[PDB]
Amino acid sequence: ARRPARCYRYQKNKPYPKSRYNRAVPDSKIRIYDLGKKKATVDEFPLCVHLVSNELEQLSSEALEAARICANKYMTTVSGRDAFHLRVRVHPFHVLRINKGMRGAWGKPHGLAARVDIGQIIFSVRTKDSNKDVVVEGLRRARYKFPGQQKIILSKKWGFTNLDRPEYLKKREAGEVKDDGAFVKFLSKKGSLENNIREFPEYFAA
Amino acid sequence: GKSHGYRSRTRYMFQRDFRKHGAVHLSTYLKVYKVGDIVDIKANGSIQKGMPHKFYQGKTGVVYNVTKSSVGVIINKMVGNRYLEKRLNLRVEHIKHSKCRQEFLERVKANAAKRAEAKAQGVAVQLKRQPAQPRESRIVSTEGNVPQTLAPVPYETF
Amino acid sequence: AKSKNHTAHNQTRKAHRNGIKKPKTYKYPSLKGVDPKFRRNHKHALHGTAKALA
Amino acid sequence: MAHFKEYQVIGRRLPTESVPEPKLFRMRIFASNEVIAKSRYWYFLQKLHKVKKASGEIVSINQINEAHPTKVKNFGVWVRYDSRSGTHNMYKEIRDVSRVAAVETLYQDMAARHRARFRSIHILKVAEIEKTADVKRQYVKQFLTKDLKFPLPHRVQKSTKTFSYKRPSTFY
Amino acid sequence: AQHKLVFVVRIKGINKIPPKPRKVLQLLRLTRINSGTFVKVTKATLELLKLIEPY
RNA sequence: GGCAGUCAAGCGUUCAUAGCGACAUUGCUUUUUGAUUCUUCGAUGUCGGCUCUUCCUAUCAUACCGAAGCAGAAUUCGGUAAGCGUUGGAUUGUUCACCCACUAAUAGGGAACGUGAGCUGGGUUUAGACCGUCGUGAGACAGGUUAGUUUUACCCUACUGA
RNA sequence: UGGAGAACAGAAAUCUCCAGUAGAACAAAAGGGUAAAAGCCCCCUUGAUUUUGAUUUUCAGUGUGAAUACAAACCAUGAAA
RNA sequence: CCGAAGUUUCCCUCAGGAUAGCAGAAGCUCGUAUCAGUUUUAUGAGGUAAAGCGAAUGAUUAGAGGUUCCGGGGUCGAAAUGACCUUGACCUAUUCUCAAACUUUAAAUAUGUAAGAAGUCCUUGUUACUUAAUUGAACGUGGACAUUUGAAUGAAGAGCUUUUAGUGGGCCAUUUUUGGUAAGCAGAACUGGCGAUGCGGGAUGAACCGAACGUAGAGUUAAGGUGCCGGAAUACACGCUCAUCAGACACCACAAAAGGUGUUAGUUCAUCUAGACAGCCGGACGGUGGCCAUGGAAGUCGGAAUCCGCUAAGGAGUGUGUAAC
RNA sequence: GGUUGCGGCCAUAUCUACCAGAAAGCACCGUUUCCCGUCCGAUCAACUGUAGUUAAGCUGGUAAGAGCCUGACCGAGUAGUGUAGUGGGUGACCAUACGCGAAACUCAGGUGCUGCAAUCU
Ligand SMILES: [K+]
Ligand SMILES: [K+]
Ligand SMILES: [K+]
Ligand SMILES: [K+]
Ligand SMILES: [K+]
Ligand SMILES: [K+]
Ligand SMILES: [K+]
Ligand SMILES: [K+]
Ligand SMILES: [K+]
Ligand SMILES: [K+]
Ligand SMILES: [K+]
Ligand SMILES: [K+]
Ligand SMILES: [K+]
Ligand SMILES: [K+]
Ligand SMILES: [K+]
Ligand SMILES: [K+]
Ligand SMILES: [Mg+2]
Ligand SMILES: [Mg+2]
Ligand SMILES: [Mg+2]
Ligand SMILES: [Mg+2]
Ligand SMILES: [Mg+2]
Ligand SMILES: [Mg+2]
Ligand SMILES: [Mg+2]
Ligand SMILES: [Mg+2]
Ligand SMILES: [Mg+2]
Ligand SMILES: [Mg+2]
Ligand SMILES: [Mg+2]
Ligand SMILES: [Mg+2]
Ligand SMILES: [Mg+2]
Ligand SMILES: [Mg+2]
Ligand SMILES: [Mg+2]
Ligand SMILES: [Mg+2]
Ligand SMILES: [Mg+2]
Ligand SMILES: [Mg+2]
Ligand SMILES: [Mg+2]
Ligand SMILES: [Mg+2]
Ligand SMILES: [Mg+2]
Ligand SMILES: [Mg+2]
Ligand SMILES: [Mg+2]
Ligand SMILES: [Mg+2]
Ligand SMILES: [Mg+2]
Ligand SMILES: [Mg+2]
Ligand SMILES: [Mg+2]
Ligand SMILES: [Mg+2]
Ligand SMILES: [Mg+2]
Ligand SMILES: [Mg+2]
Ligand SMILES: [Mg+2]
Ligand SMILES: [Mg+2]
Ligand SMILES: [Mg+2]
Ligand SMILES: [Mg+2]
Ligand SMILES: [Mg+2]
Ligand SMILES: [Mg+2]
Ligand SMILES: [Mg+2]
Ligand SMILES: [Mg+2]
Repeated sequence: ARRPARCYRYQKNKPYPKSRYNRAVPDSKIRIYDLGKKKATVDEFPLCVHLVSNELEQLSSEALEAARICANKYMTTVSGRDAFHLRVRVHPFHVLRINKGMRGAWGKPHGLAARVDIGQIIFSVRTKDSNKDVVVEGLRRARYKFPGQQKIILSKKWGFTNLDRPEYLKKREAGEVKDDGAFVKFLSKKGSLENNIREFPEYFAA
Repeated sequence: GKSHGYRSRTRYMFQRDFRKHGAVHLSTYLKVYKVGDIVDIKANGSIQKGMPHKFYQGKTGVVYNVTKSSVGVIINKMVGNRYLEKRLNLRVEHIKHSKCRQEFLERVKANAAKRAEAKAQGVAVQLKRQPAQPRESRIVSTEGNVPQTLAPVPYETF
Repeated sequence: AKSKNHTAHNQTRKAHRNGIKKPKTYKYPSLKGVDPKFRRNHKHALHGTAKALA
Repeated sequence: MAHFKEYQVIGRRLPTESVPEPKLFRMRIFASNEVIAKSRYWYFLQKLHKVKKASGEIVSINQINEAHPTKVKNFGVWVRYDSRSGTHNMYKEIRDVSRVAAVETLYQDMAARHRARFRSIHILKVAEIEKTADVKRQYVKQFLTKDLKFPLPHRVQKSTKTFSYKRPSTFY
Repeated sequence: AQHKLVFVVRIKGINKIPPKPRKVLQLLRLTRINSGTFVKVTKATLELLKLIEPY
């Protein structure tokens, strides 16, 4: 086996990123952070649900992948692969060391871990509001892969935007929003007037 | 092994300010130092000559000597259980007049006026400064200012 | 065998027993390190002031 | 805390030259004395407004007595408190003769049932439930039935002496 | 009017006091448990009372 | 190192959970070995076996039960249970291992890695000697080999009897 | 460094224009510093000199090393400061 | 009676010395200064915590648009600085996430200086220095200003000297902190302690809490306690908890993930006096054949759902289902 | 007010794109004997203010401009942090008490000021 995760649970050390000083570090177990219908437009999926850390701790790259796979699989079976967009919101940048007497004890790189705070979002899922119960379950299943306490929170915001659901709607009823692939661009009342009128024709027209 | 060269640990201390690199402005060179003047030491990293050791960064002392490019400053350095007098030879680019003294002299002047004014007017004046005092009594009306009741708010998530 | 390497534990307490004495100031400090050209003249100036209050 | 009083506390930011008459803010604070009441006032003002005791002043502190201290009232009480895990809102109901008696009970309750200490609790609102239909809690409702009577079975009289020369009766 | 005078009592004994509050306590002539003095309130004295609040 | 959980993607004809179980993740234990160097260097006799007692349970057998992918028979998973047993041998100093055999069963461990004024002394680990490698040599080897003194109780307690 | 141009000539030769806050260089580690320069090229030179003191770092406020600012000379360079 | 050190620098130095420090003694010069392990006002310095990355460097997830006088897959295309469909590259606007040896910004705590008679102002002497100079510079003469003389609090006297002892293994706690899976482990920072120290408390215990000690008397308390051991309420009050391993006071003498229709409170949705939820009770068919399939379909070895009956009542419909209205 | 020479502070002064500019100044611009310097009178040197020109430089103005600057009880008394408890929590960590207190963000405003000398409808 690998060393048990209890050995690397808490944030005891300063961040030890991969760097010019710390060259020969192994690859992360988690490579994919975006799953489901990642191409989906902002208007497609209003409901956002979050898995949120309630603990100052470290999560291994192996737990993030295992939790990803669990949550994805469940959501695709019960609702289908295009019913949600799942984003993993933590990247394991902190390298864990392992020694392997106490003369010359500075360790070698062992694996990677993500340092999470209290209140920090670990996973996010956007869906249609029909699909709340499914997403909440898939995130519930993921929780068993991580150490510590996580909470499952229904967001007041529209999808992955930073706008409360009514706010976003008013800005879309006006011409103040335009699609930019998966995300969105907002009209500012600032900058050149000419270039704004190129980018946001439906505003002004009113 | 360990390393304790003359500029060890100065990486940030002798950096120029952001967007303030390059030539020293001329006012630095037109300031006039006189023996007894109180100066603050702050190394300009662009002028490698005449440079104070990092210990003196942020220390204030008295000019004791004036030469072509430079001033001698006296600083009191704590060594062990006592202060030794140190004498530094600094180029003027690393020095500036302490405004502490500039604003004390304005008070000596102002006190002199007040004291003269007091004798001729023929009364008696307080020249010591006082610490900030307890507030005196005061009536606060509610005319167009009726008190507005606040309550603690419930917990919300965001 | 191995021992302790360094500490400043207890050193400020030792320093404050006989206090940290400020260095003591005089009217008339040493003209020591003062520019020699200035000093050489200043002798000549002080000479004349004596031969004048006489 | 202790046996509670209720205080009006009124404060304001100190006058500037620019703003010579700042807006007055008022709170009702349950606390066992004035010194604590003033401390709570700042504790709450600083959560709401940009102000702090250093930059502010208390203009008034007045004890508010109960209007009808021997009328039995049903109080609703809204509370925020911190658990070990999180933070929760709660509505509870309390039947008493005063707001001050209701709050004493509230604090004792939250300690008993949720292990929430005084530091962990905010009383959001306390209000007399005017009509009996609006009481929402079975543990209060049962004291509002018509011609309520009940016995107290199994009475235990405390003895002064160590020995008793007859077996006691628990009758009433 | 804000109060002009405080009375101060020392409430803690003389062991395990840090240096800064220990000096302040000596400056207010409070060198023994239950000794007390009057202090004229000003910003200069209020900031002393902050330092020695636990004692 | 050892033992046990949680989740459940899969396996299991079909069927996640009879029996299992990936990716993860929470623990317990001190019968492994490390890490450390606190105690002992005016000395706590240093491997193993033999003898003998007692204790733990994480139960191999035996009692009474629940479950099954339990027809029967055989078996497997689990509970209360340590009351009662748990062996004879070939090779090795062995601990460990391995095989033959019997058996209801040949479970695992602790007690100063129980137990040397209880034995023994095969191993190791003084001084003799041989070999191999190493070393110019004296000599070295947690490499092999052979030979090598095992002391005292009559005191106190404990225990057994008087 | 990039762009756009010029026989052989191409991803890379040399020439030209435009952009270019330094993304270059500055012997040698790393950090700091530097743009009509501290970089690049050119001209002239020997202050890499003489006489001894004071001062800063390390510090015992000893030595050694290294460095700073003057003095008295004699020089270099520059139209000069 | 006073009262330490385990620290600094050097040493064939690391179980030792010298050196500085801490300590005692002797005093000496004076007599309320100069002061100060402190605040205040004024004025500096700093690149840690936090923050930032649609800001530089470096790391990093995702699409979107754009462009190759060129990278490549698909296929027309004489060939094309061609024609397009598609994958890397590159550019533009965005997006998720980071840094002990990154940073525009930037605390808190800690830290330098000042807060006057050795001052301030006026006047005009000396010089070989300096000036174009009768200019300056430095030091003076004479004159003027004195207690509200220039913030606060304190001051047990202040200042100065000689000489010499012991020590130069440390260790612990809170907070900051490095190595290490961790350690009653190793190593630093600031303070307080133990060592050198009894006393009350924590049963017990170097270091925790309280509090530091001449000999006695009285009173009151700290920390901790008040069923009994044991001095002190089997006090008062509101609740919670029943354990066929209950629980019971910091340091501290451990328990987790995960679970429970045990019990208590609570949050948010839902139903409900037009009658719910249970339970007993009847019926649960008719019908534009609406509509597929003709081994059957007025639902089944596979279903894409859709009309119509008297009515307080429904539906092309499952628990076995002849293959069947 | 404009302009020049020399400046102070060194973006409110920079950058991008456009437009305007009387007078004077400044500028571009003409010339190669002389001093002088170049591969090259392009730069640098000299000579003439004569032949020409506001085209550029320069100055100002415009821009829901980029950047920069100022302020805000904007965010936020948030993050962080000094001090305290025989506070909570198995822990990780957290709350409270007496203090100090950001950065991003958002919004509003702004976009060179000025000294010495000379000169000009
Ligand atoms: K978890
Ligand atoms: K040693
Ligand atoms: K050592
Ligand atoms: K040992
Ligand atoms: K020994
Ligand atoms: K047998
Ligand atoms: K023999
Ligand atoms: K030296
Ligand atoms: K920032
Ligand atoms: K960045
Ligand atoms: K000594
Ligand atoms: K010594
Ligand atoms: K003690
Ligand atoms: K004790
Ligand atoms: K006390
Ligand atoms: K007892
Ligand atoms: Mg293990
Ligand atoms: Mg570490
Ligand atoms: Mg180093
Ligand atoms: Mg040099
Ligand atoms: Mg030592
Ligand atoms: Mg060393
Ligand atoms: Mg002995
Ligand atoms: Mg013996
Ligand atoms: Mg023995
Ligand atoms: Mg058992
Ligand atoms: Mg053992
Ligand atoms: Mg043994
Ligand atoms: Mg023996
Ligand atoms: Mg033995
Ligand atoms: Mg024995
Ligand atoms: Mg033998
Ligand atoms: Mg032998
Ligand atoms: Mg006998
Ligand atoms: Mg020296
Ligand atoms: Mg050296
Ligand atoms: Mg003493
Ligand atoms: Mg030597
Ligand atoms: Mg010894
Ligand atoms: Mg930093
Ligand atoms: Mg630093
Ligand atoms: Mg940080
Ligand atoms: Mg510091
Ligand atoms: Mg000695
Ligand atoms: Mg030593
Ligand atoms: Mg020793
Ligand atoms: Mg040790
Ligand atoms: Mg000792
Ligand atoms: Mg105990
Ligand atoms: Mg008693
Ligand atoms: Mg739980
Ligand atoms: Mg020309
Ligand atoms: Mg024009
Ligand atoms: Mg304490």
